[PDB]
Amino acid sequence: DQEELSALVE
Amino acid sequence: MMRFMLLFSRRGKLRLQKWYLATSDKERKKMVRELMQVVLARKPKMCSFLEWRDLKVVYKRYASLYFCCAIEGQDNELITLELIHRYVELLDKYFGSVCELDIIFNFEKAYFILDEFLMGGDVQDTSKKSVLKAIEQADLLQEEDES
Amino acid sequence: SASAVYVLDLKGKVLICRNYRGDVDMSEVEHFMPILMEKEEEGMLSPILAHGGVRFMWIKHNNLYLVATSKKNACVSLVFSFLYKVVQVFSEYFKELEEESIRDNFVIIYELLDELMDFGYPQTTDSKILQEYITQEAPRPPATVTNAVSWRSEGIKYRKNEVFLDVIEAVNLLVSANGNVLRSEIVGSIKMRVFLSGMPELRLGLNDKVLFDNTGRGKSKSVELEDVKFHQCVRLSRFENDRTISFIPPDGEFELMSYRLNTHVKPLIWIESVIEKHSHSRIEYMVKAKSQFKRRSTANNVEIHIPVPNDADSPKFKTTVGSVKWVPENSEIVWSVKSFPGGKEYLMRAHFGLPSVEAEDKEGKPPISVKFEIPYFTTSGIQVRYLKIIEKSGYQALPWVRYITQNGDYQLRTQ
Amino acid sequence: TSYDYCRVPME
Amino acid sequence: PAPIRLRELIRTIRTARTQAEEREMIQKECAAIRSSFREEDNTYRCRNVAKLLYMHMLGYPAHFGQLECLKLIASQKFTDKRIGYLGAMLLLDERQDVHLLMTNCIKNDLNHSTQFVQGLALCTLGCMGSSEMCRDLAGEVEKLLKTSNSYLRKKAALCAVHVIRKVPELMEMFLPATKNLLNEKNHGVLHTSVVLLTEMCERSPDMLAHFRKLVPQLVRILKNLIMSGYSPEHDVSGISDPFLQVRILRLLRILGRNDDDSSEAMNDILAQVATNTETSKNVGNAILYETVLTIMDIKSESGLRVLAINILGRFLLNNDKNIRYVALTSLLKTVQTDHNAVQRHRSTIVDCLKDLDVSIKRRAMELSFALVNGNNIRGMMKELLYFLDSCEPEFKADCASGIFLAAEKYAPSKRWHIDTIMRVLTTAGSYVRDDAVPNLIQLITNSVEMHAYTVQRLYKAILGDYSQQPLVQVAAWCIGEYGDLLVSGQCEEEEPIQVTEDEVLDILESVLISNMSTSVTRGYALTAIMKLSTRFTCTVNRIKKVVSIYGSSIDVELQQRAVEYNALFKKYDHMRSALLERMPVME
Amino acid sequence: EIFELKAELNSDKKEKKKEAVKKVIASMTVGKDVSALFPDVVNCMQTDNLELKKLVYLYLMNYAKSQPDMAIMAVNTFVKDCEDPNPLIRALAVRTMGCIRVDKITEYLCEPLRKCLKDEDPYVRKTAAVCVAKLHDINAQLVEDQGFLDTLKDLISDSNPMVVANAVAALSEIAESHPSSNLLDLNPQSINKLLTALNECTEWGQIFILDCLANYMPKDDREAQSICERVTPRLSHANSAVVLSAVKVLMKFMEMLSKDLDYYGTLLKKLAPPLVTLLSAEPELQYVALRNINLIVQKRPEILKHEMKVFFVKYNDPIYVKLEKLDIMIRLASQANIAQVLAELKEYATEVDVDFVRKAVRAIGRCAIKVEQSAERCVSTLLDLIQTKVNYVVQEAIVVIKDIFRKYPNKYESVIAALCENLDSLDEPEARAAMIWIVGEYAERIDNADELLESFLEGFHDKSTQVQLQLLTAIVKLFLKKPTETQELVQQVLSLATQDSDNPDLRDRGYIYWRLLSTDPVAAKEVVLAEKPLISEETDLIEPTLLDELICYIGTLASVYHKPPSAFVE
Repeated sequence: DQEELSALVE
Repeated sequence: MMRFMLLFSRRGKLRLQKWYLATSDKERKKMVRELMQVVLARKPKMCSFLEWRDLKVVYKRYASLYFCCAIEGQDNELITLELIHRYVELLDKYFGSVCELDIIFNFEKAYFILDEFLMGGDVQDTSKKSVLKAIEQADLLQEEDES
Repeated sequence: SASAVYVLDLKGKVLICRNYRGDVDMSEVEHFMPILMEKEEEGMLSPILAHGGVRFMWIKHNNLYLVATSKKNACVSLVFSFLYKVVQVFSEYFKELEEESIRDNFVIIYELLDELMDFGYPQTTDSKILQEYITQEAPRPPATVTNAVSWRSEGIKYRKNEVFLDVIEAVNLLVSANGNVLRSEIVGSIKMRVFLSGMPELRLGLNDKVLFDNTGRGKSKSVELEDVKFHQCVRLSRFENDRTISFIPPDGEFELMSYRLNTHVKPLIWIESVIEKHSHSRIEYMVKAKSQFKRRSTANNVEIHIPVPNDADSPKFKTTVGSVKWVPENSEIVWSVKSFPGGKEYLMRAHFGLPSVEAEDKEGKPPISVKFEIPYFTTSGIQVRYLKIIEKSGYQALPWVRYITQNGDYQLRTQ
Repeated sequence: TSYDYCRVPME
Repeated sequence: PAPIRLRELIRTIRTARTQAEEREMIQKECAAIRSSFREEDNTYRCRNVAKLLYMHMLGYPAHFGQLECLKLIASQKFTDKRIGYLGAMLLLDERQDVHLLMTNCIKNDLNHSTQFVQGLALCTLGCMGSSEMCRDLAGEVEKLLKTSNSYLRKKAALCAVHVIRKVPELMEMFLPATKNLLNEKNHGVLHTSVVLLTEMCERSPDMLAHFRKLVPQLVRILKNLIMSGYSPEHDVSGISDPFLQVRILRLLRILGRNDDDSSEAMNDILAQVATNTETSKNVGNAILYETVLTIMDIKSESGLRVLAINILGRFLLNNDKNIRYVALTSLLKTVQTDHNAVQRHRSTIVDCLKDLDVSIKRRAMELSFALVNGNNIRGMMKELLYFLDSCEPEFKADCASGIFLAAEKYAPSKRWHIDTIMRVLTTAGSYVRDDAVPNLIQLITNSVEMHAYTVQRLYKAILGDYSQQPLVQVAAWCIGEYGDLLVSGQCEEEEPIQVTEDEVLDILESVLISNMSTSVTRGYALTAIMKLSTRFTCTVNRIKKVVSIYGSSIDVELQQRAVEYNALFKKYDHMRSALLERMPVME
Repeated sequence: EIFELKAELNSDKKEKKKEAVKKVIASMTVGKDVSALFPDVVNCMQTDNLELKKLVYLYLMNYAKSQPDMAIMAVNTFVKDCEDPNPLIRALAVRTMGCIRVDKITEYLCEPLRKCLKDEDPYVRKTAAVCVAKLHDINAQLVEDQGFLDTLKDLISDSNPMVVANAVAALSEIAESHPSSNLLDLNPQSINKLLTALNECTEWGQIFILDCLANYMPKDDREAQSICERVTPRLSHANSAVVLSAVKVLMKFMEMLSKDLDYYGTLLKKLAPPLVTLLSAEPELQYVALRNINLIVQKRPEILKHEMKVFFVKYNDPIYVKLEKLDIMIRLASQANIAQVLAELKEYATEVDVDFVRKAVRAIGRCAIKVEQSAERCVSTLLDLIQTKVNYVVQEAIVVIKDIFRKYPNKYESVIAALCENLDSLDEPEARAAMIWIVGEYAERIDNADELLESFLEGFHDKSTQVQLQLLTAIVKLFLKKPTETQELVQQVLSLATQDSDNPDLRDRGYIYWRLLSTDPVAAKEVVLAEKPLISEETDLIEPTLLDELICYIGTLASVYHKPPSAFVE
């Protein structure tokens, strides 16, 4: 999925 | 004391499991599927704490990855939330802009950091700097064996 | 019966769909995969799933699901038969029937869906006739669709008329753990390739025992067919009366008939594996394989599948003939013998290493299965005695034939 | 489809 | 050559399209791995074990790799030790009893020249250390506890905690090292040592007596933390080392459970923090959570306890579901003490039963039951019972349970008690435990004056529906015992209903035949009818027929019983009056 | 961008608008909501191009109900298409409109439907035939009003077998709504015509008219024979559904045949081979077939009496197939094959699918009930299973053995020792209770019964209720048999069952046992050890009327669930 790359924190 | 800590994806895939007590592999699996069922079934704005199986369960979802600690009744939920957050901060600094995929491909490193942050069920170092430096030096020592 | 038909992907989402009756919310299909997975864990897997008063009849082909919803006491036999028929049709329209095919042919698939079934009733399902007005490369409907001969259109012309018959027999076999045959049967298939002009009348002549006995040929060699199934083209009523296989064959390739009969012979290929297991250390397979048919005949491309432990390691093989390879992906070894002449007995030995600490879950114990193929051979002794071709123009048309015996469910239980 | 075909009588 | 690296495996497995294809990939790679393991390849053991751990997380078997981890632990390379210990923590178990090798390797690695190795052995021991391993390593732990190096000192402390947890007797052996470590300036060493002390006190009272001396010290340390400046370390959104603070406050709560002096000093600081901490973020609220817990659990100045209860009030009305949960939890902890301090919020608490959050709702329910007295019982019940009726499934069992419990403890009358009981058995029914049935019968059987009334409404209950099983159990049993009182249209508690005998037989036979009736309730009903043989006079022949035909079922119990009973009827028609009369009454 | 999509949707170029709607329904395909483009794609309906037209028709069929008011823009063109000189597009239009569930479009569909119903071409004719049922599902009143059903009934008499078949299907569906009221059955004379169409139409059509025939019932033996002789050949069709419908009408009509004439027997002989061949089909069809076969062997046991072997389960069979197969095997177990069946079950118990193994052992039990001698053999088999030391098998085996002892009380051999040797490491309360009961009932032979039972009092109150009761009865039977080192034991157990017990039922039974010790020992000897009457098991046979009703539903969901349609369809 896309969100597998999304930052945990940001 | 934290009985165990799990990291699992939104879609119920295990990313990390630290057991701070002795349990049979089979039972560990039963616990994991059960708890994961329960937590994932919850609607997004539910309470970050729940009562499961004579224990207290704290969970926070960062992006797509769920962090889930199992704490004893005499322990503080909000502080465990804080320790989880600390853990993701450690991860964030180590990998740099950490995402689930990093945990997926570096689960061993995640275990490493987790073991340099927790032990036996309790925190061993309440500094981010201390822990991160420890892991850093350990990685240097490890890289020595190769070269 | 079917209210809607869906083609789904492996995760259960709709690749393509067709709403036929409007009896069921299409959105109901969203419950298909979750229910399926639910029931599978319970060990309640079933070709028919329910979400209230909604039933899903489903089959699985490659990476696709074909699902039919119904809110009524649906005719399930018809639905499954239909689903498989859709699979066949699609398979003949597109080479490989897979997700990519669906996506990339959605148009003609919509057409085919609208033509195959109306309001839940199957309509025209013959791909070779369907291809006359549902084309990949304004037409009007072929009369064939509405003709008593609905599988062959008029106008077919070949400059060289000829017919091919493939008589293919599959031997099913099931041998007990001790080694005594529990079951054995011959399943036959007659596949034809018909290249004839016009609308010919064909008649098959077999050594059908019932036919011979009714024509005073009981002394001659026959075959007693326990059951026979015929292609649509065959005139069933005539067979019922006097065992006559009469038909106007469709154009090209088709399966004319299937038959089933018992066997009175020793199994064509006999496997005997004995196992010595030294727990926590090693396991050894000593296996002999003997071909029990005429030395004049020869079996090709024979593979002998033998299950081995899932935690086994460091394999060592020795054979008198042929090679062995470990296939861990299927937790088995495969002994391959390329050419296996009759009356021969070959040998094989395998040595595996086993973990010192035992497995957590017992894994299960599949039987030994074998695949083989013997050309110019029939265990049945069936013979296509004649193939009569009747054309108004009486052109010369010579038929051909060949006999192949191969494995069906050919498996030997293990202990 | 590699094996040989024998002819069959139109008897 | 050459065994693929971990990441490559991971990628490959993620390329799988079915669980089947994945399984095949696992089996293939694992085949390679095992065969490599046989060759005793010291080069690629590490990566293979790592790959095996990843595959073990996915649920695939990894037993064959277990004692390979040992080979990595007993290695001399650091990498091998790292992975080996990790895999030792993941794969090994107290089922293997490979205690000797683990123990010896840990011994060797604890006295290692490099601190990180010692860290591996320490973390491993502290995490999964067997009781026996703890026995044999305790000395080494103690010696390691007296190092100067912080990095190993903290782990030494927590490993000491672990060994204490696995063996209780050995805690005293750590006493000499536990003295004056508070003078430390390292927050890690501090925290860990506080954990060790907390465990210690929590184990033995004499240890409490001993360590409650350094209370003013840790009070000063805590006070320093609170009055500390911004340190770019230990600080989280404006608070320094809240883990340490919380640990200290927990230690304080245990150091002064029933003491007043300690309670006084800590009264001063608890006041300070309860007033001074910032509750804008989660951190502050956590500190205040544990603070409140401390203040309320210990014996102290009511002037502060008021303030604590106030804090909990402000929490309970907060919008953050988590906070409200915290409040309800806290209150739940301090109800067995300072009961009235909680009794101030009963309105709000019960109001939380309407909350949509399941956690909130549940805690609210638990607290609600924990608030029932002999006074509010008349009212609270109406609420709880209401809550039972409009309940979502997951709560019903617990709710019925607690209702029964409270009604057992604080029932104004027997009429009321029985009323609520019947109410629960009718509105909840299936959700009540079968094991609750006996405790109910006992209560209706120790209430003689009711009896016939209870029976009346019981029969009246089951004629409606005999689906809810415990209901028909209780019922059919009471019909059995008090059949005469049922039939005798006389009830000195409410207007009796017109009853008969054949209709009773109809309902009991209906219970016997019905698919909904379990085997045990069939038993109940059968024995009941048998009692009706003595308790009734008109139509005994019909029930003789009943027992006769029911003497042949596949049910072992039913057949045994019905056969015995048939023997009685056939031969000893006079003995039933002797043996089929009311049973003795228990507690 | 929707706006450019609209632009190309109205752009004067043919290709651009064609590709526009292609992208539109392609967007629709992947799950999008392309509803907002309703008016734009409709303007592409009036086309010379059949591909575009079909696509637009699909669009409408998908979105019209969601946009009922705008849908009227499709009406004109629609009716026009029902008069197009190409029959293909004509029927296309007809079958399309019958799917749009908007009242207006139905109104406008009425007349062109009427035309197409008597259209010259058979394709459009049968298409209309089905469209009639399509309409009837929307508004039965409307159909009655326009007198379409009469024209349908007349289309049954059509010259073209496809039109015939489709009309048969349609009308048959209509008659479901009008059960016996205004019955739409025809005479034998018509049955002949249907029987001809049967030989003259598609496989699916064959199914249709077989399903139609099935609702009829022959008036005598002569007619029944007459039509059975014309359906019987259908059992050789490759299509399994055809075969199964044939089976249906045959199983239903064979009743009216005189059982003293040979034809009945011939029919039974002729009905077995197709039923076996069904088990060689794809798994789903195997399942369906299996269910219906269960019904049949229950109704006509003579057909598949000796066809046991085909019902053995193969390793690679899906679990459902395995389960059904077990059932059939039990139902076909006779003295002639029990050794082989027991061999099979013994093998099945080796599997790892737990529920399958359980069902298999239980099946051993059922076999032991069905046949007589089997029992001994059965027990032997069971014993062997117990020696596999696999607990979940052991417990089951104990329970079924208990059942066998209960039904056939001649099993007093050395067997009763062997199981006692199993350490009694059993956990399942059912197994414990079974073992307890066994000890008690046969305590005469078990000298150490005295001891064994005693070992189960340790933790009496934590043990299950059933176990408590059975232990009570067991000890009572033991002591009552031999008042030796037993009186103190039974004293203990009675004290536990009455004085220490809070379980009302146990309290009752125990108290009666004490009231029976105290009053009379001989009375108890004649009471608790009374010769029990034989145990009467509830049959697994479905009620004959419900069975006969279920036979009429062969090949339908009813034949899978074994329930009437009224029981599961909403």
